[PDB]
Amino acid sequence: ELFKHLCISGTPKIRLHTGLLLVQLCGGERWWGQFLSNVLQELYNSEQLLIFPQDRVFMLLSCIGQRSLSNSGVLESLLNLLDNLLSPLQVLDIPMISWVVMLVSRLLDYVATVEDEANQWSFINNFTLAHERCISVVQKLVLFLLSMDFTCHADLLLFVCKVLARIANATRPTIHLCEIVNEPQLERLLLLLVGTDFNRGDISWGGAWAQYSLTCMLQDILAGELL
Amino acid sequence: ALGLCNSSISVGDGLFTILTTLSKKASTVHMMLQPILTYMACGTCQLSEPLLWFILRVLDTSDALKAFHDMGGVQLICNNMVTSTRAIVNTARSMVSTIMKFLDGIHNFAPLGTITSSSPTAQPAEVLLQATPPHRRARSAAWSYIFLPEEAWCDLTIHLPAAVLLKEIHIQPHLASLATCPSSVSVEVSADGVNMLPLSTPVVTSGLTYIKIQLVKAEVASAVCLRLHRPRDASTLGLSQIKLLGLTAFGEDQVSKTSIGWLRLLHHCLTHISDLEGMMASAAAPTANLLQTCAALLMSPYCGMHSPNIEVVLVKIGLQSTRIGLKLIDILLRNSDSTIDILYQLGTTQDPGTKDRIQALLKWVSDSARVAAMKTVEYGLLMPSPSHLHCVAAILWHSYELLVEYDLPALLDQELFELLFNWSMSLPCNMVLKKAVDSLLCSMCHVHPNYF
Amino acid sequence: STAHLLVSDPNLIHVLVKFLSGTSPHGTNQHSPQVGPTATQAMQEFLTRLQVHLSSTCPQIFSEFLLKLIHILSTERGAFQTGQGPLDAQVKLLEFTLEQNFEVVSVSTISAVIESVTFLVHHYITCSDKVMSRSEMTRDQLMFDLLKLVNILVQLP
Amino acid sequence: LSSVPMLNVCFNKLFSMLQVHHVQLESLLQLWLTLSLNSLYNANRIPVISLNQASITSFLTVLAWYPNTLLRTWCLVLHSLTLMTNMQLNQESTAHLLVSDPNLIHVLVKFLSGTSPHGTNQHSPQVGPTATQAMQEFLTRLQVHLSSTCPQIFSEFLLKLIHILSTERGAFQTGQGPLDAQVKLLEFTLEQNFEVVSVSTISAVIESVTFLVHHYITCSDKVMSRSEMTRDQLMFDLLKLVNILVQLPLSGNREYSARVPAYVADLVLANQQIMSQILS
Repeated sequence: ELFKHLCISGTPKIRLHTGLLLVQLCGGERWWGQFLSNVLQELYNSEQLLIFPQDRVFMLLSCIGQRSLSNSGVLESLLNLLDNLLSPLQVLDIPMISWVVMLVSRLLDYVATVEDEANQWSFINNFTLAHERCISVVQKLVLFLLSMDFTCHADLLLFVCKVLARIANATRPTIHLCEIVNEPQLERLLLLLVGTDFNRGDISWGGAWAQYSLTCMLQDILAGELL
Repeated sequence: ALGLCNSSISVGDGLFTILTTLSKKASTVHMMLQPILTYMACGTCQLSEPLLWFILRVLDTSDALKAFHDMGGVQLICNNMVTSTRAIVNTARSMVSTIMKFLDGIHNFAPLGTITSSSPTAQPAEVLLQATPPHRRARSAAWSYIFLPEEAWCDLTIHLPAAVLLKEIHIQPHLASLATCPSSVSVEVSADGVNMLPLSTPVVTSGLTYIKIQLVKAEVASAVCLRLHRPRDASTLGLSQIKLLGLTAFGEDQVSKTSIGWLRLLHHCLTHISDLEGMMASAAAPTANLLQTCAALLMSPYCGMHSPNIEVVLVKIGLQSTRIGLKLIDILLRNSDSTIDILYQLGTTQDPGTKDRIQALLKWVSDSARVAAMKTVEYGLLMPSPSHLHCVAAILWHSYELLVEYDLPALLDQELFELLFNWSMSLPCNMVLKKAVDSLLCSMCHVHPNYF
Repeated sequence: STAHLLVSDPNLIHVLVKFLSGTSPHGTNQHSPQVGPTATQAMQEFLTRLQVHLSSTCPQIFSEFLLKLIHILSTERGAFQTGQGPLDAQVKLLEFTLEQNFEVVSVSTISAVIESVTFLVHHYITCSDKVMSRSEMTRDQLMFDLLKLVNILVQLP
Repeated sequence: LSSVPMLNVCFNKLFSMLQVHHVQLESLLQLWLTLSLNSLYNANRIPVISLNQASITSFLTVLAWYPNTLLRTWCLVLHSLTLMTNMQLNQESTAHLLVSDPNLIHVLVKFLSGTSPHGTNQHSPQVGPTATQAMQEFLTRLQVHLSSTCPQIFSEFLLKLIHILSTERGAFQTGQGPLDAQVKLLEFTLEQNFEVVSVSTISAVIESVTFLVHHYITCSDKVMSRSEMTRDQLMFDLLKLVNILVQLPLSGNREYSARVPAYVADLVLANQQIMSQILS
């Protein structure tokens, strides 16, 4: 209630200050990640009729998630929210999916930076996870990748590829493609990457950025497999 | 060859002229339309702007459209458009690029990266990486390289901090003394930054004051290796500034090769001659997933240049028959200004299928009022667009004003009025949903004064 | 006539193909295979004198010989396809062939030359280079002149 | 629980299904090169995606069928063929399979012929040091993989490539083609041993190269521009190659016979055309 009453209508200074209060106070709570997923689902829904500055409060959400990344519940609850969100790819909410995949992408880049201080995905910025739910959300992300048509766009494709590679490399052990895709799905991905049914002319599938992101995701999952 | 040539003395102009004269000098239009449709079927298919113009020009006459429909042309157009909409994902900048662009027009990337060479030079080449060094006198050179007699190539490897969409290389030699300009330059790109891979054959730049290596295909590259050859009669290399032009991930011909070309083909088929627009639309109707793909492409931002064609062909397909119009009404209300125009032109145009269309509109608004009364396919009933409700009100008003064949007040029911009244008082006055349902109530009371 | 004797044997076809093919095995400096304005003027004068001497008697054999030379230059492993040869001499031969009339020429050699040049121009467009150096007359003009030649050719009833 | 066999199955499906022009060759080669190198390029790296014999033959025939092969595609081809020599098959060697079919001969001839129909700027047909290094690495890996089993077929393939490049209407004669790649192929052929190679292909290549070098000397240019490496070095390297070749003694039925005491100098002495050409 304090988050929904202060960060929505308050000034940016008191918004940032009360977010800092919430992470320095209830950052280590066991329900913090569930609260973050709940406020994400109840603020950025496609049916949400509230007029609020989504971008700045999303930046605040990214800041407080990067603060609470020491807690292990935020990433688990956000990936569970993803798993619930693209469940119809076993309707689809493309904007909310985009919001949450960029949020978890920022959190996973902070995780990668922490692991570095204690590179293939640097063209965007200029902990231990359970195996089964990670496998489920990864294969659902791949099925979202394969079901991308003219309604879906290329930046979302880049970000789902990036977060797919990051979740595949973050889980212990690293998820391999055998439990990710079967033969038709991998054949569709390969023919989408190199076949001339989608790579004809200067408007090859998703553009060169999407081709590079797909290649980098496959290379990252392969390198995680052969470690 | 015409399918892969860009739009605006050129080879595409030549092919367009030979195809124009080949259409003019052809005797029967059937034997000219046959290779066109076999190309469309055998292609998915490659369809460019000059090819689109050539097909529109050969489909200028009424006999051309009749022969095109007779041997199965419209169905191939619809199937190709559906398959292309299913095939290529949208490359347009969505909301993600907008809300990540500020969190961190071709821009330079040389100052951001670093430079190195495989041989120990007398000076480092980082002076080449400046955005604009002072080029007014050019005393000796900005950077110089001394060549050993055994070697002939020297490589300048430029490592960028992140991979960029490289588009064109700029190499400026010593302008005061271009005797030291490289004879030939071979570019190399690396997306991962480690695997050097040659670009093209080395272009000869001897005697060139400025080297511009454009790429027809923009390449995602993080490292660029410029291998410069020894000059023709100089043992030294002199360079001034190297630029690395391109874009980042979030920093005419791009829409013609998509599904928009087949949609333009359908729009020209259904709108060039109105005498043939009905029966040919009867061929365009029963193709699978046409209306869903058309609405999905209409919801895309890339529709913003050709949106009148899309909405007009949707109107013609809707008023072709009753079932198709009812289905597209269902997918537009349950599953923007263009949709408002679609609903308006469906509801107020008079045909034998008008009564079923307004019945579907009233059933939709009654279902939305019911869902709002108790509180996948029901999402359009969870909240309706207020603009759609205002459009339904305008449809009912203009149907009451115009002379219609049906008994319009027979469709209006008192229970529907009670449902919309409870929906109106179920929510406060801040939102426009109240204004929409109240405009609908106003149209209801205008048709029925006894209801007021 | 001596022009009919010169055109009739295929040795003139082979000689013109050797000239426009621009082999030059001697060249350690195969830089630019163009033969220069004087050589292009000599070839144009030879072709113009052939046209003048065969205009009164039989332009059929001269136009058929010209189309055969274009077809053999533009076939597989030819000078037009591979890109070797004097670009100026070839484009001057094309611009001389544009002004000619092919109004009795056989349908077989016309079909052969249109098939060969259309395969070559589709192969030239689809398999183009991936870079371009920005700084006249190039092989772009050669392709445009070939396409103008076939625009003239397909209009022949 | 390794996904390597399913990747092998899918990549073999792509390499079998590109024959109907359904897969781009350059994109497949780049992706297969990147996915198999993640275990920086090296000629000693074993690719993690093992291909199929039918896949390799399909790649070779669609490569020899494909004209206007770009240098992107050519260096991708050379790196991919180096990796295809580096891999192992499950019992003949993959290098023997690559060398045995004439499609590799046609592919190397298309590479060293330097056609480039795309070029409006046919300035200098050299392919650059990286492409020459890729070709040298491919040839060196072929030599390494066929040194233990049968250098006969590799040296015979090299001599056949030299003969076809140097025959009438060839790349060595006409002067077209990458001069650096051709001179590097010659300098690689100099270090090879031709001590079992057949007398027939040796006689063919010596006749062809002697006709070419006599034709190059007698019909030279009439001017010279004075201002490195040129086709003069190519002719010198061909002459060094045949100096090595004529020194090879032959033993047996004078057919498919060198075996490290008549020599092939007697065979080239009996040929009046070759002797007349070198004397002229």
